[PDB]
Amino acid sequence: SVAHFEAYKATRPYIGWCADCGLAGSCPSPVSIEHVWSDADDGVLKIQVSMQIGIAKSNTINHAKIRYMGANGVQEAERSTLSVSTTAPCDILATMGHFILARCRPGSQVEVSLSTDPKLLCRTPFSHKPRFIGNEKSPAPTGHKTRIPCKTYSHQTD
Amino acid sequence: GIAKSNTINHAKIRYMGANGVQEAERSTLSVSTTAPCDILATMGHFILARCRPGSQVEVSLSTDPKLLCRTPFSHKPRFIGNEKSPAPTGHKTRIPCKTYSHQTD
Amino acid sequence: SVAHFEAYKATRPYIGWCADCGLAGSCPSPVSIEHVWSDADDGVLKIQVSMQI
Amino acid sequence: KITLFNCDTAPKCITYAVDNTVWQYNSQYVPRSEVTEVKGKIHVPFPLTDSTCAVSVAPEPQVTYRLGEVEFHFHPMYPTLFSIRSLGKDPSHSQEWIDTPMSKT
Amino acid sequence: AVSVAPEPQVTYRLGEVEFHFHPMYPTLFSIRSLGKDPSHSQEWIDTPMSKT
Amino acid sequence: RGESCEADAIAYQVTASLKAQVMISIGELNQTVDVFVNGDSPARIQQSKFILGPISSAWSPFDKVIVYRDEVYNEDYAPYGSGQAGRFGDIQSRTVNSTDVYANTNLKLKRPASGNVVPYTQTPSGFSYWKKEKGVPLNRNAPFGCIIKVNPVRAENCV
Repeated sequence: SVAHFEAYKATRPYIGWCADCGLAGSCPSPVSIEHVWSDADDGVLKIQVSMQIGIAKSNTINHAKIRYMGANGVQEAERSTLSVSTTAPCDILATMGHFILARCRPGSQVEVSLSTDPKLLCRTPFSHKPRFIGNEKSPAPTGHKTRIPCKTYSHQTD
Repeated sequence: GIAKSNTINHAKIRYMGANGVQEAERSTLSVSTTAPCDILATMGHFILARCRPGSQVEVSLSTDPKLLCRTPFSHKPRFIGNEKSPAPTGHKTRIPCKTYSHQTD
Repeated sequence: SVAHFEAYKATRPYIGWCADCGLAGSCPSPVSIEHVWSDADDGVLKIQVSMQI
Repeated sequence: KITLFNCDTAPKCITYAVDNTVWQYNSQYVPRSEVTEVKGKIHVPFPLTDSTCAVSVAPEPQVTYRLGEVEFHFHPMYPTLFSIRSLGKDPSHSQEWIDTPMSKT
Repeated sequence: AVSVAPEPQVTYRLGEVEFHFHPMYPTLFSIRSLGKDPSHSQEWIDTPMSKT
Repeated sequence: RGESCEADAIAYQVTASLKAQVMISIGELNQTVDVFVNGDSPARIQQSKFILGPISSAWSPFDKVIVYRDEVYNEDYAPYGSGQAGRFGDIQSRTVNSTDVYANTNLKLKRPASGNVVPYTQTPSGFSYWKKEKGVPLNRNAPFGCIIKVNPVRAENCV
């Protein structure tokens, strides 16, 4: 809108259909993938999800809180767990509202999960194939020799 | 998934060994082919989990054993249909497949 | 030995460069992998880091 | 609680729980079956933008020289992309990975 | 419940049909006949190619 | 349109016009000067007249070229007639900040008939796939010289 904080108060979490509910059955889940956008060259996946993380129920922006809405309505949980996984953990670069930035590995599918108080998970197919730094498709630099230009998605809210 | 008090708690695991029959927590149970698993269902000596491919299967706990048993067991890609890459969220056509159901027998 | 403890205290950790920092350009990282050497046929890695655990 | 008389099962009362003052984003498949007149706009953050990342890759090939001749020893650490080109000569292009040394003259 | 990939792009030429396979997840494709002398071949699609 | 569109890639038909960056040494000062070498083009430097006569028989690397931000590539295409996902440059856009796009991209929805919530068969975007495969470089194209610089769009040092 005109102020990022104000936007996230306005846009409360919602439910979505997810067929994975611990991989045990198909149910409405509080988490679902809306769209994953990638075109970064440092392998960064920009994930949009039903849930709102980093945002409190009180209508304020709090790093401690997470505000989720599913079949138990809009509830709080504390951030002690959030996990992003292709099939194995990713490193979560940053989290603010529906947006999550993570740096991930190859996979056929992409899953976002918690094990705090929401306790379920959603997995949808999204192809992640190499596009990583410089000419090599091998992430993890050894030192610094030459600085090369790259594109990524920043951790600052607009 | 069974408590020794004949009451069913997902939280619990029951073992009896060298300190007799004690309880252990199932939030410290880990299964690793080479990566983690989601536990589908628990009943008796049987544990259902959906895991991803591996050459070996390791079962571990550290609530009181802090040990492991691993057996060579080959599990290799076997995913549903003549396409590869399951996609459960969606639909297009339903295909026969075989599974272990969740019902209590 | 009895001075293994003393030896380690004296050879304190340091903050030094890791070229990976979340991948945004090299920086001083409190944990820096100096070198990781594997020679084991069982998969075991003998890892050396700046910190002392 | 209301009672409605002259009734029979089924498309006669179709009951679904709803919410008020929430919005959604576009999605390939979630419920968004309700349609209303209250809407909003929301900023899109996290822009694609340039940066520079620090990287090191392996030593560039050693050169050896002879009478009208250049020889190159390729020398990697881990697989490194190499190109063989020319622009002082007639156009050519190749790409190959050198994982293990080889000499090209 | 699973998605299975949609029918590929079709082009028509005189008496003959060509299909332009897209680059999508590995999906088994079968090329057969059952009006003409039987022949059956199998291949994985994870590449872009045109087949006549 | 994504967010790659603020960056690569722009298709040009080029025919370059020629500028020289000649160095004049009169044995008393040493100085270099940009001057266009096509036309009859007078300048006087140190109060010595120079008239630069036309330059002909001059190599052109560019023809049909597409300039990516990764590396220039010499590639042929046909504009405003690419679509679907079997090709690289599926979307065709008229300007940098366009509102009209020629694409033939096909994604197939169907009616819900299950207890889930829509059946979809989805062919996704060919561009991300084709991105690895690339063309072949404009940079290596030249019999003698030419280092092609992306940002201003030029070729330096073609002898």
